[PDB]
Amino acid sequence: MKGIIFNVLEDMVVAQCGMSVWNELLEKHAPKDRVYVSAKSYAESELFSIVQDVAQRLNMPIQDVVKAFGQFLFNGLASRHTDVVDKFDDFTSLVMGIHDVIGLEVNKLYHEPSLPHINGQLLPNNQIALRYSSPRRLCFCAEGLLFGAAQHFQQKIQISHDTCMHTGADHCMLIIELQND
Ligand code: HEM
Repeated sequence: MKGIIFNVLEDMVVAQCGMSVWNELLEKHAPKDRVYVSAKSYAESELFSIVQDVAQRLNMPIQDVVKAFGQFLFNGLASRHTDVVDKFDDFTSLVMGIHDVIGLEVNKLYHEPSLPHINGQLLPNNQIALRYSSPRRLCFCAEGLLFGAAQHFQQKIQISHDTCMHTGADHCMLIIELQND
């Protein structure tokens, strides 16, 4: 438990460095007294430092770790909001439906303010254009999630994240393409 985001990640660390390290950087950073749930607040702001700590332990760049957590995050989630997934018959529908159906669905589950700005579209050459913009700059995760989704549905895609606010552009551009286009 403890934050759905931190929950899936907690498990991932239990597999890599183990629960012992998870508690070491957590108790050092996050509170040992305060306990959250897979439905309570989940300030990602703290995550960044967490994915960095563990990254220092795996001796991997923070960008490669966060990316991974994104993939894992889609997996475990498909278990939580599974009913919400069984609404989409394919990877594509999910990409053009993200904020729309999934977001809408989330709102029904809980109040919540507003989800990041996400816009998807379909292309003729079996491609899907996805636009992701958020001040959290968690874009790296975005890719991880998308890549994971496809895999779940036995699909092999490629995401070209050329435009990235990291530069200062209007937003992030994630071009997707289906294998054997
Ligand atoms: C491939 C599909 C999905 C994509 C591409 C996606 C992408 C993202 C991204 C990148 C963020 C914003 C992080 C940020 O701006 O800091 C996010 C947050 C979130 N997503 Fe998804 N998501 C997907 C599916 C879902 C699913 C499985 C659920 C619904 C059950 C969901 C639940 C959430 C929640 C609750 C947050 C946290 C919001 C917050 O803490 O501010 N997403 N997602």
